[PDB]
Amino acid sequence: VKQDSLVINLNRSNPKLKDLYIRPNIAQKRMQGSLEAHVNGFRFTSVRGDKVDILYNNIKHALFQPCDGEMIIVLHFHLKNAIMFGKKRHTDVQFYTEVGEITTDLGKHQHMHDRDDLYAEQMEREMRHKLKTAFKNFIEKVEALTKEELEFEVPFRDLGFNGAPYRSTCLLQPTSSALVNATEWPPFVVTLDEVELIHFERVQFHLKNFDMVIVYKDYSKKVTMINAIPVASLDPIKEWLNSCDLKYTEGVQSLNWTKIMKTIVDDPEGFFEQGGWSFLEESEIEDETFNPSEDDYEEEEEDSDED
Amino acid sequence: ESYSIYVYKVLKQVHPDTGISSKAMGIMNSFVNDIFERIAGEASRLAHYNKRSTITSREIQTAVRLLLPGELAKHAVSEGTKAVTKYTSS
Amino acid sequence: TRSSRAGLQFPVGRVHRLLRKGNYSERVGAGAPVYLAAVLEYLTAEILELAGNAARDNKKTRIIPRHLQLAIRNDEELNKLLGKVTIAQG
Amino acid sequence: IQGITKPAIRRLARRGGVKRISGLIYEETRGVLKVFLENVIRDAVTYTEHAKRKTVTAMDVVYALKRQGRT
Amino acid sequence: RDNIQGITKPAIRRLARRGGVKRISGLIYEETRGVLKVFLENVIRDAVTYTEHAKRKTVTAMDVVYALKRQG
Amino acid sequence: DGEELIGDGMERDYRAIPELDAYEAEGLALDDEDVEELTASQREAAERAMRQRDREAGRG
Amino acid sequence: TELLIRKLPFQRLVREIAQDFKTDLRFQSSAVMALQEACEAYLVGLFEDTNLCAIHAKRVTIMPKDIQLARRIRGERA
Amino acid sequence: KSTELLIRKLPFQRLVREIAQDFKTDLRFQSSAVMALQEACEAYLVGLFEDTNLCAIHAKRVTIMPKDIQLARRIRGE
Repeated sequence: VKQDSLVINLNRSNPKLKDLYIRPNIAQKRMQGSLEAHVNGFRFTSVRGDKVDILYNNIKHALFQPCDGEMIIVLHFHLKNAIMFGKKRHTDVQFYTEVGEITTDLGKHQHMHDRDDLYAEQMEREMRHKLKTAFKNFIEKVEALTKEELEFEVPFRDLGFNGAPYRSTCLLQPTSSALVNATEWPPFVVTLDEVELIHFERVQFHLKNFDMVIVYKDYSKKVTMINAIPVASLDPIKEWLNSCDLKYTEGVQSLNWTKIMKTIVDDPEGFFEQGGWSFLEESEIEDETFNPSEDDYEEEEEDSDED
Repeated sequence: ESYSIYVYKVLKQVHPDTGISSKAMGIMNSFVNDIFERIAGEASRLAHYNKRSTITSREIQTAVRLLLPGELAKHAVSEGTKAVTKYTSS
Repeated sequence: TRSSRAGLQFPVGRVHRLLRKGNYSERVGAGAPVYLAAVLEYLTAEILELAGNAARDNKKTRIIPRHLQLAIRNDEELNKLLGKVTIAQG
Repeated sequence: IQGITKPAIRRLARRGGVKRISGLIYEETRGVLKVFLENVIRDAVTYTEHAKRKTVTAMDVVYALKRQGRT
Repeated sequence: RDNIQGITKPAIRRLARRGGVKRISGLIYEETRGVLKVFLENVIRDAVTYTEHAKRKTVTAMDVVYALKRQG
Repeated sequence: DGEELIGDGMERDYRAIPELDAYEAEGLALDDEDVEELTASQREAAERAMRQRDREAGRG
Repeated sequence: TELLIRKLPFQRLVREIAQDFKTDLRFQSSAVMALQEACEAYLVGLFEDTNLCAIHAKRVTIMPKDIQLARRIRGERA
Repeated sequence: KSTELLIRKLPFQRLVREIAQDFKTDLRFQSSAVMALQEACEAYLVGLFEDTNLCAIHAKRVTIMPKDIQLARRIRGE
């Protein structure tokens, strides 16, 4: 798919911020660089000179995830059309900056100076402050430059949930017009206004978690199955499901979605001719009701236990 | 044995128009038996913790406050205290 | 008729006799059965309230096992208390 | 003798949300089933033996289950 | 923040040195503090109940061990 | 590499077959027979000895 | 009704494993149903933990290593 | 009886006061009580760290991460 050539303005100084590791890696070695905002798109550069062109209209959702509560701050971009650079074709491209954590040194050669009480958490907090202030300035400046053509989105981390949609378990965070998790690369992105209904699978007597099915308004795309969402996130998701107000239903059986979408694609008329999405909703014979005339004859047998 | 009648009476107390199926009724008997045995085992252990040869209502209050979470513990010791102040009123 | 003196439907005397029948301790007190029947009636009334409300939101009169499951599921203080149980069908 | 139908194990996997199993899990599942069965049946048969009779009742089963924490 | 946040990092790394713990990352500190507060509240509830129903205001070690063996 | 459970083939394992979805009456107590459960002392003594030999772990 | 493991093979295995330890038993129908249901519930719980462990290791395939890890973290080894 | 130099006593007793103010104010503890508390806390933490390292090394990684912590909690039931 074609793209648009990026243009540079030397008349005035443009936005700039360095220390962004690109993801995914262009060469197999992980790589760091800098990022600049221009008239028609973002120009990402590095010490090798990788010219990453991210067109503004090519950004569907601008994602940002901060550095308080997570060791890495992420600026994620979802493109309308995937672009090829470094002989690799990518659709989601993020740039992340770290704060600094120890990863080893647990007594095999651990120095005594952890007991020196440096109080380095204050320096860590100031570094967090500097990063978040710089990122705030960058976001406001690019809001000014874009003429409000596109808008970034920051997730609801406080009322998020734990979910395992991919091969790896993670925590999913709703946003204003998307549900995204770019922390665990490969990043997971979905847009809220594109999903017709949500079906929950494996709801029963107390289980640790459940599966959940995301069914799109189109049908040539497979439904997205997010597994491993705890019971503690069951209704809170519903508290968010009524925010953008999208329909949700539950079920116990895991469904054959391959055949569902095949039956949808081959003959679309017959599916709505039978009611549509009407598969989301004897017993006395199978379960006797208590007879309200069976009683214990024995009474006043309490006896006396004295003072 | 079967404590179905008292459960039917409290059912009439809170929602009189309701009833209950016999399977759910036996499950109710099993649940009440189990929770009674748990609190009774706790009380029999406390009959040896605090060294008293007898079991007073303080021990049952302790068992309720231990086996139950925050809200239910207080909301049950309330009913316990009301009934014991009713019995102490002759 | 000490159950009328206690003020609640549960058989306080029957509770006392089944407590001393289990041979848990040497002496059994005069006030423990009253408090025990009190907390038992409170919990029975609360769970019957939950089951009746679930049956009303399900548009049925009787409460079945599924109503009890859906009632304790929408209660963190019964899931964190008696979420470790086993009942499926009969 | 290890008489558990394989589709029963498949249904168990489906109720747990499992997606891709290998051709080796069946023996492990049968072994763990036997592991749990031997202990619970030992508890139940001991309860029936101290009851001074030879009948196994559901009350024995629930008493055996009570020790672990499942009622 | 709270009145005070909790225990220090080298204490946690010594706890780790006592386990088979290898390759500690920089996030386990806060989660350890949170789970410590959760479990401490769960046990101190029972401890203070045991001391209050032992008709005294002094919390001895015996109440502590009673709570630990009740939780199991 | 492995098997599959989502897609085709799941519904075959749920097929209702009467000779397998039923029980059998071998070594089964008649419903007409009356049976009495344990007393308190019997079950307490049984479980005390059982915990003692669980620390023992004699069989094996 | 669509249910889980069929009653007859489980009851036969239970009888075999029960006659391994004691002979000449009298069973109740409710007792066998309780055994089957409790085993099924515990197995679903352990299967759920096993899927969580297999998912944690970045693998879509489940293997007995996940089973043993879940069993040991529960504390069920001896 | 070897659980000593892990935890400094001063933050320990400060945290005990912070948790005691919530439920019952103005209770008193003996020193033996505090030592028993510390011993039990370090025991549970070292056991959970052992389980966490088990899960982390199970992830084909040698590094311990909060996902291993939450997985161990959720199998344990915290």
